[PDB]
Amino acid sequence: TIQPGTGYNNGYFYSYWNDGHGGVTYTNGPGGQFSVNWSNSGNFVGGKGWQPGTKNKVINFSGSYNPNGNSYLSVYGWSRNPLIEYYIVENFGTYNPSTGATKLGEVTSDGSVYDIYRTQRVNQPSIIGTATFYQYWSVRRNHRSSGSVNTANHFNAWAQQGLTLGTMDYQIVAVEGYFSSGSASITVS
Repeated sequence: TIQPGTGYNNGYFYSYWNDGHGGVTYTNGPGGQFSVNWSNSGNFVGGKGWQPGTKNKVINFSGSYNPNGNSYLSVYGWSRNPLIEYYIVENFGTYNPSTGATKLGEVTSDGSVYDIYRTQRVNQPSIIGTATFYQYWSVRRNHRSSGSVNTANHFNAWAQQGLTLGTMDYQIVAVEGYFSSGSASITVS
């Protein structure tokens, strides 16, 4: 069980961030495993993966995901020049993270159709500090908490829609929560 921060554990990069509100317990386990239990948390994001990620990685994940409110499970990462925060959402709770976003297309990957969106974060926290940047989203229609994600299918679909990515920074499978409660245990590979 660790405090917010980044590092490496058992061969995998990890990132755990929160907004200062308590109620979140993030734990790194063997191999690519991590678990999170939260009770009336604020906003938090935590998970395991790689630093840096790649544009053709096939990410495997499996586990249990039980959100009680706003939350989502997905492949999460960043690129620089351009600065982009992206998500390939595999499951979520009460709130579809693409709400209010601009739909640009669709892609069929790993057994399901995903809706593609682009949104803009204005003067918000980022891997390089306060900044304005775009967010790319692929939201799976058929929710699941286990499977394989061929990231190239999404990155190429985004590119076809004019959404380009820069040089990759981290790439993880993360559990996010936003003023809710829940529990999750995920193993990445």
